[PDB]
Amino acid sequence: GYIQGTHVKTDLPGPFHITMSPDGSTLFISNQSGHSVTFVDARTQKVTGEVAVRVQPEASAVTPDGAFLYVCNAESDSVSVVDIQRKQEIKEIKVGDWPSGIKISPDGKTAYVACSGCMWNAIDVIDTGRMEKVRSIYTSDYGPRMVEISPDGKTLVAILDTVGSINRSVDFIDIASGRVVENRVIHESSNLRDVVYTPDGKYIAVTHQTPKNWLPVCEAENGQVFTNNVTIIETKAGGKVARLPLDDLNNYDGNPYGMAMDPKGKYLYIGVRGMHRVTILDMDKVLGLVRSSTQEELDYLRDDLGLVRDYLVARVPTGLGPSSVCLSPDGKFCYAANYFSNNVTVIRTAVD
Amino acid sequence: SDVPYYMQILDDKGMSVQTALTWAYLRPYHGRICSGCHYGSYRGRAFKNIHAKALYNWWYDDRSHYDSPFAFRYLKFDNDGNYKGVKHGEDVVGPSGTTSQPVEGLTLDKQRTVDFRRDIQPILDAKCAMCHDSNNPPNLGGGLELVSVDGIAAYSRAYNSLLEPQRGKDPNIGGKYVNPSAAINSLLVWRLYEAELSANAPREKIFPIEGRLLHNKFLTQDERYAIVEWIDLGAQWDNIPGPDFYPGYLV
Ligand code: HEC
Ligand code: HEC
Ligand SMILES: [Ca+2]
Ligand SMILES: [Ca+2]
Ligand SMILES: [Cl-]
Ligand SMILES: [Mg+2]
Repeated sequence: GYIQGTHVKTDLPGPFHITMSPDGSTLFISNQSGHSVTFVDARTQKVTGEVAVRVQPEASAVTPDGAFLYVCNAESDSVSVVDIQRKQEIKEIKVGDWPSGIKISPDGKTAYVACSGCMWNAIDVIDTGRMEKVRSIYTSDYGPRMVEISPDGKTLVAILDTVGSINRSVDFIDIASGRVVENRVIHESSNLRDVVYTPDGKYIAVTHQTPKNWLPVCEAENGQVFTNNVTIIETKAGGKVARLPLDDLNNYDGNPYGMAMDPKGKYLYIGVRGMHRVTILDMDKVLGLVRSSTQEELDYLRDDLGLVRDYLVARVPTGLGPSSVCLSPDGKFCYAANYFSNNVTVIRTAVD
Repeated sequence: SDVPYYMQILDDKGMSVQTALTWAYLRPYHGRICSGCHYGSYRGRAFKNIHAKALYNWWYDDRSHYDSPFAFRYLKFDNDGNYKGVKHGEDVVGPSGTTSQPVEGLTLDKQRTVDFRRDIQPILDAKCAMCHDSNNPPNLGGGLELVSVDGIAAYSRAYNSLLEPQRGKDPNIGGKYVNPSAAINSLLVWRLYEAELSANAPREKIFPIEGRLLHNKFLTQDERYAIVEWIDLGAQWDNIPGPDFYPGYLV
């Protein structure tokens, strides 16, 4: 396999992503440098097979029944359909540039694919019966990184990570309508790597960074150049956009990427790729902070470098480059995919 | 007498403007004078010459030890909620004729206090908790069920909410909604009376310009002033000394 963006060959799989079957018996790891997907049994923690897909898979989504795995092949500009029981790819559907993420509708009748190409704005829809790409939903700006579907399945959020932009936004889509209802801007943001929904569907979490671009590059202290943040957006009309710090004064979480939401909405799990660790936060303290604060107070609290300690549950040691995380349906275990270490860290959560 | 006590001067709404924080005690039959309220007559200053109306309410009868009135149990307010006067309680009393005034408040058994579980919390459940849940701070719901905080379950949700600290404010002064031993400085009381009561503002944004709801008519005078008394007393939870039947810490 090839290292991404290069013609240099490597024997290492380089896991870029991870997910789990809705019955929680199987983990599917997308190997970016392996051009395949690794199957792992949850109970035995054993590799049960490796299924070949197209070039550079960065993402995968499982059907509600768990008979199929839709893998995003980024370099191939395509999406592979994998038979989970047969351990074989049965089709390749062609999509827009660089799918970086994919998710299946609650009814399992539709798959949504975010095309992350820098000049590309698209979310391609795919019927599961036809196993084919129906149409494309054009976003408000370029580079959707990932999508997410609400628990009621009538709405689709898409993080737009837009190159050359200080203000990067999130699009709200009406699934039945298939068009953009609203666009909400996260001010002073860059590198949006994920978006998740709360189980009640009243909030979304988005991991990103806050650059200070208008300032001289002088020191590294007090986040003069970059700070690392998680933003909670209230899904109601006119809802708050709350940018919250992930960093201590002398301790920062470099490049937050993947997110896993507790099934009951108790905790938030964040893969920290630069600092090689999983940051676990208390979501009732976070949401409690959001509900009890105005927009002004939250905007002031974004730069509070002692604030995290209020809602911070833990920071757990991981392998190198934990780009993605996922949870078991009972929420008692969190898995983190490590690219450089070529492995998966298994974490016992606070849930008992 | 022979018991620790202190005093609070009150305005026409019945709230403490200034609290004397210390422990004073009277020996039997003794009586004690002071020029003013921490004026310095008992510290660094000479007594100011003052001809006071109270001097003639003290002892005017030769067949009595003292003709001064005993501390009244309750208050009377007008329709506006302003101070009408003082009101006798049930504790009224061998006994001999050695004083002119009715004998009130000498029974330690019957001495009244305000307990959050017995008094305030039911008022909160009845008139408040309906519109105040997790989604509308402060959170007054949940009843008397104890809330575990840092591995310790002591008080309920409403108490934890109301006693919550505020950023940039000395907790010795007060929290978000409550200033202990000043009700007049408490945002909660500010809202319950829908007015600016004191010269110390609890915070910068007090009354919302959008979606505001008038809270002054939600409670009767007795309930509201029960809250006032509770806060002026120091806003305790368990005001009944020793273990009792009311909800609280148990292991
Ligand atoms: C529904 C009719 C309500 C009842 C019953 C109670 N409250 Fe309320 N409260 C309600 C709303 C819609 C709001 C929004 C802000 C506003 O000023 O209208 C509030 C707010 C408060 C506040 C202020 C909170 C803050 O500014 O941080 C307090 C202190 C408060 N409410 C207390 C309170 C009490 C003591 C109640 C029982 C008498 C009560 N509320 C009932 C709606 C409703
Ligand atoms: C208004 C309330 C009063 C009145 C009616 C009296 N005092 Fe005094 N007192 C008062 C304050 C604000 C304080 C200080 C509180 C604090 O520091 O937090 C005090 C203090 C005392 C003390 C302690 C020693 C001192 O601070 O000087 C004593 C003793 C004391 N007060 C006695 C006292 C006497 C004899 C009074 C005459 C009835 C009296 N107090 C009334 C305020 C107030
Ligand atoms: Ca491409
Ligand atoms: Ca007690
Ligand atoms: Cl004095
Ligand atoms: Mg330096």
